[PDB]
Amino acid sequence: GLMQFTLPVRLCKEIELFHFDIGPFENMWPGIFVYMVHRSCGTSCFELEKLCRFIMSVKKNYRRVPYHNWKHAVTVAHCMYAILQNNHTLFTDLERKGLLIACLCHDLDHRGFSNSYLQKFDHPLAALYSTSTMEQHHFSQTVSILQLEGHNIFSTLSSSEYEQVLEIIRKAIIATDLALYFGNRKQLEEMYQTGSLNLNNQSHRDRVIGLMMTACDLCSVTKLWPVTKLTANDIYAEFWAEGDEMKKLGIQPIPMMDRDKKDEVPQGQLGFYNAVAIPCYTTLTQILPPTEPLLKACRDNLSQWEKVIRGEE
Ligand SMILES: Cn1ncc(C(=O)N2CCC2)c1C(=O)Nc1cccc(C(=O)Nc2ccccc2)c1
Ligand SMILES: [Mg+2]
Ligand SMILES: [Zn+2]
Repeated sequence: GLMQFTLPVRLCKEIELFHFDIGPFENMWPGIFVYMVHRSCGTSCFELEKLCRFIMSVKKNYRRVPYHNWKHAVTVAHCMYAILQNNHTLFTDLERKGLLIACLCHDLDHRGFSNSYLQKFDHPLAALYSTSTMEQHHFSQTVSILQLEGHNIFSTLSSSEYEQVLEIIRKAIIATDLALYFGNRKQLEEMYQTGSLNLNNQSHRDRVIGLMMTACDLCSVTKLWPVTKLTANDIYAEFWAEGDEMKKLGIQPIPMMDRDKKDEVPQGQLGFYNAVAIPCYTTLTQILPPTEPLLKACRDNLSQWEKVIRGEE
């Protein structure tokens, strides 16, 4: 009850900023998360013993892949942490409980392959879940872990509050399917320009939570250049692996994924900041003004990639 987690001074201060890196010490990530839930939710919203056991089962069920790993899980939870803390009064008691858990669980049991590779492989998951393949699995693994003995962190909720929070979590994890991002942003753009956005409409909150989930998931592009640059190496390590596996199926992979087309990466990143990242943090800034530092940091990194192309690094 009276047991507050407390971080060293540099982390106590830098954890509140959007551009925070959780660092290379694996064994501090669980305490960082618990720290964030306590300040974001209350010391009271989870039984410590149950929370910890949930966190360590979640960790166990992420794999040793270059990017879609336990560090990605916690990095994405931190970004959500910063959005919630800078937007104190806009979010319900259940959203704050649901959304940090959603971020932690959002890529559970990822094997480092796109939904496309699963479909072309004819993986059993492609048959069970025809759209948003990995995302329906991720949710499936979240519900499995919650139903382990001593892992039910929502035990003090009523039957109907329990169903609301698992519904927040499901929509949140499904929204991390980038295929769904484009249409979701397009519609939020229109709702904001034609003045029809209304956060009391449940279907409007869903869209807005979806965009936060995209923004948190892409947050490697909102870091200082050295974090952005070195994270990109992990991202492309997965992408080239999937490229190799496409080639094993007798399929020339898209250039993004071909390790022979390493030269075209800087141009590929320009496309990605222009087509996806900048549009994403722009619209998010319009809906939630205090998330502007994500847009700013994203723009800075676009300009670092333009400098890569101009041979200036
Ligand atoms: C940096 N970062 N962080 C996350 C991801 C990411 O996609 N994922 C993490 C699992 C999926 C990336 C990332 O570099 N992607 C990337 C790289 C190269 C090209 C494109 C692209 O699609 N361009 C493009 C799209 C539409 C139209 C025109 C051009 C995208
Ligand atoms: Mg994912
Ligand atoms: Zn992710």
